[PDB]
Amino acid sequence: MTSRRWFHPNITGVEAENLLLTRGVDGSFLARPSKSNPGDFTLSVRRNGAVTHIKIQNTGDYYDLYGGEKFATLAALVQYYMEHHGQLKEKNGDVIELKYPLNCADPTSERWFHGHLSGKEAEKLLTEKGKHGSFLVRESQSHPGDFVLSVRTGDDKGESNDGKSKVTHVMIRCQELKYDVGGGERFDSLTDLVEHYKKNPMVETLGTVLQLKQPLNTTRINAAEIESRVRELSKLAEKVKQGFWEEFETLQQQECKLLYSRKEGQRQENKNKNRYKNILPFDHTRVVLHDGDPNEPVSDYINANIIMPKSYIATQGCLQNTVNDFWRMVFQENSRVIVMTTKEVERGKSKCVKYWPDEYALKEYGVMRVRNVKESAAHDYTLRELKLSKVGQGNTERTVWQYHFRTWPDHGVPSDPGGVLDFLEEVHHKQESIMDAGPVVVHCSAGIGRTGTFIVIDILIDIIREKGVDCDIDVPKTIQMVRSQRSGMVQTEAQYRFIYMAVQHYIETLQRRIEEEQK
Ligand SMILES: CC1(C)CC(Nc2nc(-c3cccc(-c4ccccc4)c3)cs2)CC(C)(C)N1
Repeated sequence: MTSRRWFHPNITGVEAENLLLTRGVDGSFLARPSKSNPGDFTLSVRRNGAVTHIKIQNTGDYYDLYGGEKFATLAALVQYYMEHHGQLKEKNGDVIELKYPLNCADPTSERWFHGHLSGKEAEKLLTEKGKHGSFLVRESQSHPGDFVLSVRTGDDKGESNDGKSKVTHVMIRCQELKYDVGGGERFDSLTDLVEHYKKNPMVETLGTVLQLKQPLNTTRINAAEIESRVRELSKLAEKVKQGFWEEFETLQQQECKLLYSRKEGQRQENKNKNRYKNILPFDHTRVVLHDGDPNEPVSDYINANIIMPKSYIATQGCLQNTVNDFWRMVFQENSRVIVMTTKEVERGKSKCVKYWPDEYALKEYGVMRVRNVKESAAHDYTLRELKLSKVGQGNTERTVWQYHFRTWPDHGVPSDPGGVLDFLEEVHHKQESIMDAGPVVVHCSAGIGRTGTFIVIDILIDIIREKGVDCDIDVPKTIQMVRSQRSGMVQTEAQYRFIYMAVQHYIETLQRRIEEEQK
């Protein structure tokens, strides 16, 4: 039960209207990218004979539901309003019920789908970029409107030598919407067909089994060849599409495989310790404070997750009652660099309180004591030299360098990654200059959007700055890997496209630098 089938990637506002009136009943719902606004998201629900279109906005921080609450993943929004029946109201006071997710048949958001592809090209990818169990679903060439499942069965590992590895093509005839292997069960979508034979593998005479283990891998590219990959993901034709949009929606369709328990944040005692009540840290990667023996009640909770591929800490904008716990986290984790990707107040709404003292001032935050030594005022950011110590104790003073990015737009992402790339280059060198410094504390508003976008860009650069330009990078796998440690890292497609532009702009400077060193 993942299932995210209730999300239709390529759907009109009128098609969703008809889809609920004919194939749905009262309570049936679906989520769709809003036509009206490229950042908006509409939740269409059949409500008393008619359809109600509730919209969800996402600027790069969270999914904000109108007349509802904010969430990290569009799936946890559905998980919330399906297990909480009386919270989605029209107000008027009439409740809107999410009871029956209406599934979709479009396979374009699946990793194993390939769109246009041919047998030789499909077989070439299965032996070059393949492995035992690798499978793909392409468009049929000869018989139109059908599909061809191409699965590789190998030597076990399947590399070196030849003769005992094999690629088996399978015909998938499509007739009156349904799909089949020319016999047996007829499925409603390629997913229902693929998911079925991933659990009931096809077997032919002489007893060979076509294990649909893992899909292929169009994603992992060499870091030097990114300027040609960004060129492919930029051509637009939506039979599809914007390459960034088709790739990102595939990454979104894998998000409910990361519905890990965040119950330590759902406790009543930690209710007001979260800036946003439904955006919570994973229990298995949360930062656990160690106040010690109470000192009632000590408490160990903070909305922060450890990010480890140099490690990171992705936290929230400090609340009034969490400034004390924040500086406890910086002390125990031995953190020395803080990345703040939000202004003190943006668009009139406060997203983070001032947790640092004014310049040349000393302030006590409970057990911790912070001195603001200096404030450097570059453009795009501000560096604050801070000394963190423990009140009533010696040999606890450490210098914490807070980097406060100030020029991130209120709506969307910047237009030039040079500011972020230069900002991260100074942040990385300051971090590496301190021996055995703790993880890098990155935060913003909710701590998933800009906070996740900054970290993923830094993770890809750390790989490139070390291993060089001839190394393999994989952005969706990098996004997904961080999303398994904090729910909803990298929010919007705009932030996702910016991560490609940042790595691209970073490779050019490296190549230009190397060439200039050769005059
Ligand atoms: C075939 C092609 C071009 C790429 C297909 N494959 C993709 N896979 C991903 C993806 C997303 C999250 C994680 C991973 C991943 C990669 C390697 C190992 C584990 C997970 C891949 C993004 S696009 C998807 C579509 C249908 C859009 N077309």
